[PDB]
Amino acid sequence: PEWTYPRLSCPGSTFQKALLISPHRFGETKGNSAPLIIREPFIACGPKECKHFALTHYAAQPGGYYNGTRGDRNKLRHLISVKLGKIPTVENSIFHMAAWSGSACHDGKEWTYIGVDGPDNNALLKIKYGEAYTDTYHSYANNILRTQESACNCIGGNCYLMITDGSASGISECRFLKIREGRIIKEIFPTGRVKHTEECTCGFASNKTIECACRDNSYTAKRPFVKLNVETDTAEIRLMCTETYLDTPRPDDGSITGPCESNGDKGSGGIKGGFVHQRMASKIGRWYSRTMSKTKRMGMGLYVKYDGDPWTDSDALALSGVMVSMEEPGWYSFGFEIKDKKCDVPCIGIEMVHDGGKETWHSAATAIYCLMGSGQLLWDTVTGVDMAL
Amino acid sequence: PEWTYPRLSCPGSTFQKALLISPHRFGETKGNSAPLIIREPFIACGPKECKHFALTHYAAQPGGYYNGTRGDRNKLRHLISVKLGKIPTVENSIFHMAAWSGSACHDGKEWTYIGVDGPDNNALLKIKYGEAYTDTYHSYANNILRTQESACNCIGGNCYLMITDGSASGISECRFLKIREGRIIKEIFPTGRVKHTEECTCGFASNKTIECACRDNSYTAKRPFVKLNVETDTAEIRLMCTETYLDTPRPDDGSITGPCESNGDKGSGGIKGGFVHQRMASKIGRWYSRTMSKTKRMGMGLYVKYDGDPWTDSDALALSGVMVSMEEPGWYSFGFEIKDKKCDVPCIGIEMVHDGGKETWHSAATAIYCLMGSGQLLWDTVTGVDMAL
Amino acid sequence: PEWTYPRLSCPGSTFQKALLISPHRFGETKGNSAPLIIREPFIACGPKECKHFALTHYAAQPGGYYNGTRGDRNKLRHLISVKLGKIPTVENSIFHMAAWSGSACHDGKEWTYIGVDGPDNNALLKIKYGEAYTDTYHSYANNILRTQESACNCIGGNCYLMITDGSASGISECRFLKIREGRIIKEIFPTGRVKHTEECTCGFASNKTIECACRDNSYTAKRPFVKLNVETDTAEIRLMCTETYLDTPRPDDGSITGPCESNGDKGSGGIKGGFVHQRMASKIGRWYSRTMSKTKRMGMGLYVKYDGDPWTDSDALALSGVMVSMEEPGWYSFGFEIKDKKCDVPCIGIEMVHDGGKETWHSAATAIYCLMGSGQLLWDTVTGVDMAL
Amino acid sequence: PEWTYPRLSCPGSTFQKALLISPHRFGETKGNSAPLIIREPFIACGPKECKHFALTHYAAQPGGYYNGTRGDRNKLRHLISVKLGKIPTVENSIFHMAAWSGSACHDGKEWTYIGVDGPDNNALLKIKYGEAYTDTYHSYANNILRTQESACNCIGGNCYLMITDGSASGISECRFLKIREGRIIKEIFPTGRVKHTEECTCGFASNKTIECACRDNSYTAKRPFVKLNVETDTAEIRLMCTETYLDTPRPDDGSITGPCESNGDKGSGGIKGGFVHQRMASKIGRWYSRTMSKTKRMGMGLYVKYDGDPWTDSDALALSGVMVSMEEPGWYSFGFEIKDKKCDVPCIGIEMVHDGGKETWHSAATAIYCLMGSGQLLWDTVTGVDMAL
Ligand SMILES: *[C@@H]1O[C@H](CO)[C@@H](O[C@@H]2O[C@H](CO)[C@@H](O[C@@H]3O[C@H](CO[C@H]4O[C@H](CO[C@H]5O[C@H](CO)[C@@H](O)[C@H](O)[C@@H]5O)[C@@H](O)[C@H](O[C@H]5O[C@H](CO)[C@@H](O)[C@H](O)[C@@H]5O)[C@@H]4O)[C@@H](O)[C@H](O)[C@@H]3O)[C@H](O)[C@H]2NC(C)=O)[C@H](O)[C@H]1NC(C)=O
Ligand SMILES: *[C@@H]1O[C@H](CO)[C@@H](O[C@@H]2O[C@H](CO)[C@@H](O[C@@H]3O[C@H](CO[C@H]4O[C@H](CO[C@H]5O[C@H](CO)[C@@H](O)[C@H](O)[C@@H]5O)[C@@H](O)[C@H](O[C@H]5O[C@H](CO)[C@@H](O)[C@H](O)[C@@H]5O)[C@@H]4O)[C@@H](O)[C@H](O)[C@@H]3O)[C@H](O)[C@H]2NC(C)=O)[C@H](O)[C@H]1NC(C)=O
Ligand SMILES: *[C@@H]1O[C@H](CO)[C@@H](O[C@@H]2O[C@H](CO)[C@@H](O[C@@H]3O[C@H](CO[C@H]4O[C@H](CO[C@H]5O[C@H](CO)[C@@H](O)[C@H](O)[C@@H]5O)[C@@H](O)[C@H](O[C@H]5O[C@H](CO)[C@@H](O)[C@H](O)[C@@H]5O)[C@@H]4O)[C@@H](O)[C@H](O)[C@@H]3O)[C@H](O)[C@H]2NC(C)=O)[C@H](O)[C@H]1NC(C)=O
Ligand SMILES: *[C@@H]1O[C@H](CO)[C@@H](O[C@@H]2O[C@H](CO)[C@@H](O[C@@H]3O[C@H](CO[C@H]4O[C@H](CO[C@H]5O[C@H](CO)[C@@H](O)[C@H](O)[C@@H]5O)[C@@H](O)[C@H](O[C@H]5O[C@H](CO)[C@@H](O)[C@H](O)[C@@H]5O)[C@@H]4O)[C@@H](O)[C@H](O)[C@@H]3O)[C@H](O)[C@H]2NC(C)=O)[C@H](O)[C@H]1NC(C)=O
Ligand SMILES: [Ca+2]
Ligand SMILES: [Ca+2]
Ligand SMILES: [Ca+2]
Ligand SMILES: [Ca+2]
Repeated sequence: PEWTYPRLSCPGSTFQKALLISPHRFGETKGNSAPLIIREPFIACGPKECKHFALTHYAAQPGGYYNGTRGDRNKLRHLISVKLGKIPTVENSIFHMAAWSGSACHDGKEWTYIGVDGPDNNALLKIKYGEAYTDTYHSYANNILRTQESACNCIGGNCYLMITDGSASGISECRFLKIREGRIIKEIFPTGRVKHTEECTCGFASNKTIECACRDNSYTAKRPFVKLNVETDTAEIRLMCTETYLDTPRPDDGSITGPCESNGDKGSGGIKGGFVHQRMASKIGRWYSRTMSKTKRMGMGLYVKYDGDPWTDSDALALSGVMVSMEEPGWYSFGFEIKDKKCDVPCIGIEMVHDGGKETWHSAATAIYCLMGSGQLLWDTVTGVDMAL
Repeated sequence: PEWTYPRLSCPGSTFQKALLISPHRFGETKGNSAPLIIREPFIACGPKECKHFALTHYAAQPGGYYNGTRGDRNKLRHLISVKLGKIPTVENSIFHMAAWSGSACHDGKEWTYIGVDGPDNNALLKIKYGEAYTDTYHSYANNILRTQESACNCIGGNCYLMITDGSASGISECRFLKIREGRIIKEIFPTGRVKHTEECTCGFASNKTIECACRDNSYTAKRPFVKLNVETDTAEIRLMCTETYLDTPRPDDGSITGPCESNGDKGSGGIKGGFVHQRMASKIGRWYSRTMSKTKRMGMGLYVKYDGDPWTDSDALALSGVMVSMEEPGWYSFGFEIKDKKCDVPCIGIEMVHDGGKETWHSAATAIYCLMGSGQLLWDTVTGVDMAL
Repeated sequence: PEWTYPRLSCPGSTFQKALLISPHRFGETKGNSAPLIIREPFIACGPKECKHFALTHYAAQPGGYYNGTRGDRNKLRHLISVKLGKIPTVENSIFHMAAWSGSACHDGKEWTYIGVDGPDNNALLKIKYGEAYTDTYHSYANNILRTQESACNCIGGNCYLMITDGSASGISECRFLKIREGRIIKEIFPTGRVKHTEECTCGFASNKTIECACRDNSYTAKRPFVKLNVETDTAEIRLMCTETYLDTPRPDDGSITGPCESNGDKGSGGIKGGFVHQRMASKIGRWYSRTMSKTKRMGMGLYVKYDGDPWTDSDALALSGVMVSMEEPGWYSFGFEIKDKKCDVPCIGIEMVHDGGKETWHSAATAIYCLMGSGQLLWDTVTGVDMAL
Repeated sequence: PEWTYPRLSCPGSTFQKALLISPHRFGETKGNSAPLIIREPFIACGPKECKHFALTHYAAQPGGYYNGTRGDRNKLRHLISVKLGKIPTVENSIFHMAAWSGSACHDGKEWTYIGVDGPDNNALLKIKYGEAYTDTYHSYANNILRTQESACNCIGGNCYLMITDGSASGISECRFLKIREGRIIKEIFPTGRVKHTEECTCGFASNKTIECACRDNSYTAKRPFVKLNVETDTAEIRLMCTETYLDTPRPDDGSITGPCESNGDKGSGGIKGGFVHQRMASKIGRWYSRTMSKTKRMGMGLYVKYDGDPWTDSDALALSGVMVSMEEPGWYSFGFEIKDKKCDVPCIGIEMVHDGGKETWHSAATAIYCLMGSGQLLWDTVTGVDMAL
């Protein structure tokens, strides 16, 4: 085969509901199935197939290992995948590696699978290229080394990946790695607004540039926004200037007072956010998602803006549609791209967590929406699960 | 590969029982299986494989989501498929897209998957070519935009598809779309008898012509009959003239008084009907199916006529055989064609619904019959399910 | 690819235990599995893969459809297959066609699947070549038209198959069909001892000749023995002359008084028997199996003789080994051949039925033995099932 | 394709936790899964895929066949495999052959599968090349003929395999077989320290030499160490001289008094041990594993030494890390190698048995660790199973 490159995007001007993967529809006590207990789902596509990835707790519903299934980190956690369209069950899924933080991508020839493992103070990023484990990367701040929980991005064979290390409540200065046939050939140290960046959702703006919309878990409700030049291997981060704050929790739109870089208030905590590019011949669409509630992980709206500089443009993003109603859960979101025959189709995934607290099972559905045709986004998504079944 | 074209049909002069897919044979409380709760099954074949499609309620038997499983439209409904011959279970099936109305076909190179989604007043036809979502089509009468629930038909790369929009009890003027590598490149507006046409079962009479036997849900028990010329992309509809009324409910054969186009009575409601072509060197066989009961969805007989014009020929269709006994359920039927090495094999599928009303589970089996050898059709089909197990 | 031909057999001079497929090891009430309820299992191999076939009752254990699972013929019965080595479960299996009698073979290019269906007085042989149903054959004695329940045999593209029609207690004069790309191109009418022949187990003695060891269900305990010349398409049947009577029930060896063709006594009823060829450069081995008990379907021994004419040679077959102990069930047996890189490996399968009578479940295991190395056959086979679990 | 050869090893200088396969995470009474009851797991990799092998008792958890599931040898035991990364369940697994002792390898073209079967006094080694059973080998000491329970090793098409025969408590003089396209073309009789050698874990030191670290079950806690020259087909065994005794049970390191060959005390019983090669341009790493407890099968540490002669070098192996804590079970270990694009990645597997005694179920998890990056080994492995669920 040949190395993948970003192409121009397929025709269209709205997103529509594509696909729901709700594995706990079949998790009943009175049923006969074994859906895997997961969180942090994401999707990544190669020239022939799309894979649906997740981090499992190594437990099924129904079952007896519900306890600890609300934590993030433990020695059983694993990166798993099914072909997108298959329900992620005990039998359908393939286990790639131990991990409580994850990424994966296809370079045109082969899959790269990334998983972070180990103790909180000395955790370890691990790289699998196909079947072969091929490299690692050590914790540099000794406080929960971490990666994206969404697809990495490859071009001409170089796959690019955000990592971060630091306190969830303080400084977490991310870096980027450049990975080629599964080995780290370069380290990139961003400049600019670097205080706290984690869970970057990234994609290609062009053959020169990768961008990402990230999460500040401590300081601000504005998403940190990465521009990485892949020709010089240099990166700069600044906050998104829009009044449409995309993190949760957040304050009311436009109420953060100051120039583009101000923080200011109700910006502790956060959430991973969907972000995807619509690349046209003389114009670029940036697509984003965020929660319907300003405070809780309920609902998910889709927004878009075409062109401008997100670092300096304070104008609202344009509401396109409600993807998940306020009455339904809306936790992490991510972007990804499907390869049609001659163009790329942008999409946004949504993690819909079934949360009853730590004294029952904790898992998620996944809702997908993608650019298709014209007009407005038309229908919303429900998980359909009753957690007591 | 290369684009598919209709060929001449394989030798034979009767249909025989081929294959039963009865997934609820394994749906017992005392069993360990997970058959998917479906309705509107259909089959479509490519150069190497046949796929068995259906619309699932995203629920299994045994299980706890039986409620609402008798409705047609909801936000969980999905187009799903297995390789024909596999039982459609939670694990075997692949989920293609959200949908409460469906079609699919293979053009020789790739699969096209069609699914209609959304609210009743502003629903949305969605097209997937392989992995990529590639186009849509908007509701034009704002009353339950709908498609065939059977295979679309491709030639030299153009795949043809009926849609319809309108009141189930009044006007539903269908159109046809011409789809190529998953994008709509033409709209066809039929002329002639257009009042109410839905659930068209279509196939190729030749390299010039596609025909379809459709359902009038309001006005008549005669099936509306489409002739679509694929060289000029034009279509005309008239009612079938035969005394052998193929819809259910219906009145006694030959009792509709008038010329070929009269309606007249007990023609409210309806059912999707099987229809398939037997193409010979200097002759054409048209194969049809209909319910044994004149009023209820019980039984299914197979009929045939060779040549003539169905628009103007009032003569009876020739009873070939009882495919499902009166004592067994017989709901939707469809036609399809399997590719043998140098010729096409015509077939008819039969949806056999397990119906106990809305206070239990609602799903279906699928019975297949195909042209094979000579003589008479020999055996009938039972689902073998006891719904209380 | 290219057409298959029989080659010379791989080196060796004993059979050994190869493989047990015991699906009811996982059929417990306290388990979570769904093994298919089958009988008449058999195996057939192509250039790349071996398929394990069976006739299912369309019911699993554990489950609620045990009743009728001891009969042979009904409208739910089906030919099913898994890759040999896989457990035949609801999900693993593929359903080929409705059938209560079965055969299948691979010609080098594609699989041919055969299934007999229909009413007792007017039953129907059906042929599937790959996905396509391609031909049939009508009942000629109107009394349970039937086929082999073991592999058919192809050469240069012509696949040969025994069928039979007639009373299980009287005359059942078999014929042979010659099938090519799934269509019957010739009918062969054997001559000689033709009174009663059914369930023929066949294979190639050479590029000219096919032989078979069959069952007489009415008249004799000597197996009828077919020699079919594939160059002239002619066939002759005579009884096996050996004192080692291979049917069950039978009388003590050598106690049938008379020349080679005498019947005489305790020859009602019968059983399908294993038979396979070991083809060498200047010598031919014939391998056979039979039940340890003279009267009941308990145990299974393996015997061999090299060269001679089975029609006229009254000498004992040479006991090679006990494949199933007297304490274990031993019902049908069959022969088959696995393709190694440059030679064919002969094998014998054994159906081991779990029989508690008609008021519980009725299914089978399958035990395989094959030519491998030298010396004596070393171990026997148990199903390991407790039917009350 | 082409024959496999050992290449130089991929860059790195530590092992890290790669992958846990814990099938009994889903074996609960309150679950819906069917993990196969196994022991003696091992892994073997070909140019495109890695297979995870094991010997099953032909029983699942949950289920009713727990009794006898703590013995080694019986007539139901089988060699089974899944693609590495898949959970070994009733449905996922493929059954290769009857066996209570096992090996397998890929020569670059095809898989060779080895299984020992039969009675204790006259057991039988059986070889399958692809689908074809192709050879055997007879018991030469009439006391539990046995093989490695780990991967065999192929080069230029010749695959090399240890076997052994003799009392578990006395003499068990092993030999090596040279197998090519599945037939034994040579027998190798080692010289030197031959009293007791079994369960050899082997790999290539080079294109000339294969080495193995074996088990003495009777006489000593020093692992017997095989050097086999593949150019002359000759082999010599001596004990490992290191003070770091690798068997269990064992005495305290360095406490066996004498020259390199002394036995002396607490050397009855034993365990199969992990061993794998790191081949560099001018240097060789030998990697080993052993149990944390000196007496019980609890924990598992990883050790390494670079260069020297293991026969004569008494120096300690270098502790690299704790792979399994003392509080967790640690039974058999093995080495294997994954093929990256241009180099080989060394790995060690660990069998973690769930042992509650013979009055419940007896099975195992499998933990994998592999050379990846630099620094120290960072995290340990737990099965996470509660055997009462
Ligand atoms: C990252 O860089 C990529 C490489 O630069 C870029 O890929 C290009 O994308 C554009 C989309 O705007 C495509 O241009 C379109 O071309 C089609 C017709 O396609 C045929 O013509 C092109 C060349 O025409 C143009 O370029 C030449 C110089 O190369 C000029 O002289 C001329 O002025 C034209 O503007 C030809 O190269 C194509 O060949 C490719 O595609 C075919 C079929 O798809 C393949 O079979 C073949 O292997 C090869 O890949 C093709 O025959 C036209 O209808 C449109 O109007 C438009 O001009 C290019 O095809 C494409 N180039 C290549 C080399 O693939 C990515 O878009 C860019 N990504 C991003 C996100 O910026
Ligand atoms: C839609 O249009 C299709 C294209 O027009 C049409 O396909 C044709 O179907 C007919 C069935 O009646 C086939 O004709 C049959 O031919 C076989 C022997 O096959 C060989 O001969 C043909 C050509 O012979 C005829 O046509 C030529 C002009 O083309 C005349 O001079 C002459 O008078 C003959 O009547 C040859 O083209 C075939 O080649 C095809 O098939 C081979 C093997 O199958 C392939 O390897 C090859 O790639 C190619 O596809 C072949 O060598 C004869 O025994 C029969 O009696 C009959 O005459 C045609 O093969 C076929 N044509 C093509 C180009 O495929 C579809 O039937 C039509 N569909 C419908 C529903 O109407
Ligand atoms: C059904 O008929 C088949 C065709 O007649 C027959 O197949 C033959 O089986 C015999 C087994 O005894 C094989 O003969 C063996 O040959 C190997 C070395 O193989 C190479 O040599 C042969 C030809 O040698 C003989 O024949 C020629 C005339 O053809 C004579 O002059 C000469 O005296 C020899 O006796 C050659 O054809 C082979 O080529 C085949 O095999 C190779 C590799 O396997 C393939 O790559 C190739 O495509 C082709 O298939 C080969 O190069 C020798 O070591 C043995 O001692 C033995 O003589 C034949 O190979 C084989 N013939 C063919 C054409 O395949 C079946 O056995 C028969 N079946 C039964 C049950 O009777
Ligand atoms: C078992 O034996 C194997 C065969 O002897 C041996 O394989 C060799 O392993 C070494 C690792 O040290 C490789 O050498 C490395 O080469 C790369 C660049 O690769 C290219 O160059 C080599 C030849 O260069 C050397 O040898 C020639 C004589 O052959 C000398 O004149 C010269 O002084 C050099 O030292 C060339 O053969 C390679 O071609 C192979 O690889 C390519 C791509 O991988 C394939 O496409 C091709 O089919 C072929 O397999 C290649 O173009 C260099 O960067 C390193 O510094 C190092 O020198 C060899 O490639 C490799 N040889 C072969 C024939 O594969 C195994 O290592 C040995 N195993 C063990 C455990 O001992
Ligand atoms: Ca925040
Ligand atoms: Ca009507
Ligand atoms: Ca008899
Ligand atoms: Ca010892």
